Amino acid sequence: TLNRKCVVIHNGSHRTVAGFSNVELPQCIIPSSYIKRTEAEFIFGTYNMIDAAAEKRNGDEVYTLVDSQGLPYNWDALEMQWRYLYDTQLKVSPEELPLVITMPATNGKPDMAILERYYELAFDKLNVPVFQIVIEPLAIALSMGKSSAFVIDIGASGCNVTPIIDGIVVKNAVVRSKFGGDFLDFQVHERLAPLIKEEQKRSTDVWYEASTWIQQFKSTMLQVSEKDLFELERYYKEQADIYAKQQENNPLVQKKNFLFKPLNKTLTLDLKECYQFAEYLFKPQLISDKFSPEDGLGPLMAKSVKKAGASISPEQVYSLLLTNVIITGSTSLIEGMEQRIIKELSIRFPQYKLTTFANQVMMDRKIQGWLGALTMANLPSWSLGKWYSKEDYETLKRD
Amino acid sequence: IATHTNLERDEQKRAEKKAKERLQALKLLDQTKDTRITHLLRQTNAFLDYYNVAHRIKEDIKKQPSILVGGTLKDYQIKGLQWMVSLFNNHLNGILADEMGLGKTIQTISLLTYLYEMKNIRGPYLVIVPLSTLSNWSSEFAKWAPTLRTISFKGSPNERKAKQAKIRAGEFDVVLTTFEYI
Amino acid sequence: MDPQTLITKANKKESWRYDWYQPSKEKYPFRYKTWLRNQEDEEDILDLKEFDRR
Amino acid sequence: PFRQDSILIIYPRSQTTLVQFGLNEETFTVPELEIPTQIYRTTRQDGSYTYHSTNKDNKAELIKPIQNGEIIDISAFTQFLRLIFVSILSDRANKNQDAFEAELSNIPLLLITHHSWSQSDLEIITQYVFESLEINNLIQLPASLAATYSMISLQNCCIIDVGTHHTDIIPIVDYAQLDHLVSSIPMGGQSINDSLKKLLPQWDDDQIESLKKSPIFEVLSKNSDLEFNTFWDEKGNEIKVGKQRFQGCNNLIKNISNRVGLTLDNIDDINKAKAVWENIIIVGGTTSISGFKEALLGQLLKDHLIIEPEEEKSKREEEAKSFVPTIEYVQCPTVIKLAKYPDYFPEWKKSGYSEIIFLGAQIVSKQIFTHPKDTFYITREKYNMKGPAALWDVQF
Ligand SMILES: Nc1ncnc2c1ncn2[C@@H]1O[C@H](COP(=O)(O)OP(=O)(O)O)[C@@H](O)[C@H]1O
Ligand code: BEF
Ligand SMILES: [Mg+2]
Repeated sequence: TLNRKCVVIHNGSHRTVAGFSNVELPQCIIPSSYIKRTEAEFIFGTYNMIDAAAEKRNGDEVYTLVDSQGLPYNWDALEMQWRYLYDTQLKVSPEELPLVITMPATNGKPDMAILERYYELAFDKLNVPVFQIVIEPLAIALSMGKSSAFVIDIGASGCNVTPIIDGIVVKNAVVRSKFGGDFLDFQVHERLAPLIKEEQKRSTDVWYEASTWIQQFKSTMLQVSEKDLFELERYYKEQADIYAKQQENNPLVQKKNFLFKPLNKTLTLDLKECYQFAEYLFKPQLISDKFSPEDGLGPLMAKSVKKAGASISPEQVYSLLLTNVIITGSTSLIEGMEQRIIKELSIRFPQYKLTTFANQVMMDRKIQGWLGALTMANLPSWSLGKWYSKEDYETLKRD
Repeated sequence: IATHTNLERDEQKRAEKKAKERLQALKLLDQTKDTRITHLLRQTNAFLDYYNVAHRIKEDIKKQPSILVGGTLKDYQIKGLQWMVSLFNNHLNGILADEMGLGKTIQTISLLTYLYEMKNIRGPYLVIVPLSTLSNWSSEFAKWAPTLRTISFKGSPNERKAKQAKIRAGEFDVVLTTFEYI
Repeated sequence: MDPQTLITKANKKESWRYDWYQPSKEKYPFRYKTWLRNQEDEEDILDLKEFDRR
Repeated sequence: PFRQDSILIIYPRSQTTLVQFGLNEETFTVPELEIPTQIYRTTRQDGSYTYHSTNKDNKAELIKPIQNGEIIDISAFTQFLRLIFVSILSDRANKNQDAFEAELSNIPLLLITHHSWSQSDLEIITQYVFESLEINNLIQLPASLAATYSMISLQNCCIIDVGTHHTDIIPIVDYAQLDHLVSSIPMGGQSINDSLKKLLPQWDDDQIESLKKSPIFEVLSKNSDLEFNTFWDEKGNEIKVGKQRFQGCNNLIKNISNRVGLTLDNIDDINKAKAVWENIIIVGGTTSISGFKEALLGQLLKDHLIIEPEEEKSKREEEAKSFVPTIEYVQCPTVIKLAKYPDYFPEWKKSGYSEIIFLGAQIVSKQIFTHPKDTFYITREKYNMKGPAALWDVQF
């Protein structure tokens, strides 16, 4: 292998992952947001922010670095974050080592403008020697031994569906849902509000709650039902009637208990109410009358495959993609999720056999994007990736 | 962990040799009675008059379990019934020393059907008998009570392939097998 | 005895430096620090016992 | 390979450095060498630096290389290792004179590291050990792992390492230190001192430090029976004290607990998490304060245990007056425990386990160095091939 050690940085819209290419896990996972506390001042890091957030001090406000595109939109802040990472976590001059960072799949447009802002940050400001940009869905797929794959990423910003054929990304078939993890935070909060008393500028408390009890609730209460929930209900009812009538147990009546710490208070949901939260990802027409069933994850996956079949047979691409389905993302770890994504895919494409792949290790999908970039950085040849040097920048600067 | 275990064994030997000399130099079996009663506490709580402390969880019922059908109720399998059930609640084993003709089959049938008529777990549970009587035990599993299935093992490997190939996923109330098939 | 010679007589051979390196395919346009192997051509003593516990 | 006479363990910390050369073979002994962690740095006109054990003619400056556990001066730190290492060679070389053919012929080194050390620092140290000290075999063992290996080798646990000015919190899952969860709070033993100064204004520092280190200072959660009690100055002066001797530990205990909670809550595999919460390991000088560990446990319970809120439970029991089943929660921890110490290291039992990290290293080094497999340390072979980078092919 090569005589080098890279810094690997992944700026997700929710989490930021950083570490060196020579070890199996990242040195740090910190929030892709910061507190601006006021003479201004910028707080980064999971415990630093949760401490400051709990202080409940006026003028403290949380801002974000990554928009819903998965792309950085506040570049002055991003530099401060990178400085923070290099200074306090990796503890190395940014000038020494090659850098590997991620971008999300796009349709192609915002690409050049981003690349430029990265030149300015990597070169003008940090003095990085050289960097590679890997495309998240692509790296994750490669890290998994796959050159062609339908990559279904369910993160905080929403679902990102990306067909990848023979190492190439099909941009026009790239699809980004708007409903994911962060959406789930909103719904858990709005729904539980009356039991916990509670029912931008108030960003600090929203954030702190999202990062504390709401995060635990998601990891322990929510489940995704295997089949359209409204149907599951009608069925379980229809069956329940017969057990009852017959003599003279509906699974949705099981209760689940969550200790809510801030008030030392038990919150009990029935299994249906637990299934209900993720149902919105699949049938978002159930919150507002302003969402079409087509904004739901099932129709969306289908849409993106069909748009893959338009290249540039279809019942071949369909077959390729569907035998290499990759399910990934923090939110994809919610119990029942893989199976519903599968059921939802299988019924839009009955003629085909689906085979899906997913990291089964809890940690590794939360940071599978970073894991992907890592396996790119450990590729044995410098010729395997585009490596931008200070040169490239100079030459772009000409007219 | 294993290294630790050996370091611990070695120390124990060392300390033991030290104490042994120290305690004997300057500068009958009722230990089984009290110690094995406290050991009965060791099985009961720690594992999960001997008429009381060993039997401490008490009960008796002279009514049969509702699953038993087509049988006459005598007095013996009652006291023996809740006697073995008394071995069950305390988490204890036992041996049946009886003469013959007292219906070990009855005590097993009414045993499982009463116990897991209450708890409803009802399986997986293993029963093993001589090949001389096998379909017999299934015959008292037929007329003397329904609703608890049986997995037998007999004949050529083919019928078995059907049986443990169907039940390979491990769903059944009871397995009725014989000696060499384990 | 001379500390340096004590070091020399115990425990009985390359050397590395941490320096700029420029990979090739000829040479890529960029640099980066790494641990390179060098070519052919590239005080006191304290008394324990004070520090022993007693 | 290898002589047990020859194994060298060094455990450097901000104030002092525990050292041992040779393992006893019968049982493990608590390290007897404790060298203050500092070196003198004379500056020689022309720019360069020289390093001595004493202020040479009052010409040298005093460098303290490790602060808050972090290496702040990597050059003085390596010079300090050499100073230790050389001293050991001289000492043994006198006493026995055939030493360079026996005890000093092949010296493997185990260096206990701190979570905060750079990769850059770890590589430089590796280079120093192979190039300057001309040693041939090196393990760099993280402090956290030493901890878990001493504690009857725990696959999942949390290390709470209470220093003087900071406390490290370090979760271990599947025998791996979880770097992204690791952290320290800027708070430690001195906090107790500080709490006490506020409670006893008319005392001074040495008086307060003496109380903290006395038999009558404990954390509560027979001495506790007396309103007042007595203890003796560093200078023999008798001092009486009231309820203050059961105070001063609280603010620290609360801070550590809040941190432990946020940390373990970010373990993603709940099945791992349950295990960690059941093997809390507390280490460091402070922890030898009578009552401290149990008090810290008590607080983790009070703050984090998942269990039915008492009022809720009291209602349900009134309701049933007209047996109450246990409410099951989906969260962890429903069980919190301190990991069980091994009771079979007699010398260690005698002296307490505040420094048990070192026993971790005695065990690892014996394992590793008295068995052929070279999987967990850097060898000359390896150094010759990859250099300091060799280090990353034997991480645990
Ligand atoms: N109450 C009863 N009424 C009629 N027959 C009984 C009764 N109890 C036991 N039996 C007879 O006992 C036999 C079962 O006894 P068995 O299980 O062989 O005892 P063991 O196993 O102790 O030899 C049955 O054939 C049955 O005819
Ligand atoms: F009922 Be006996 F076993 F013939
Ligand atoms: Mg019989």
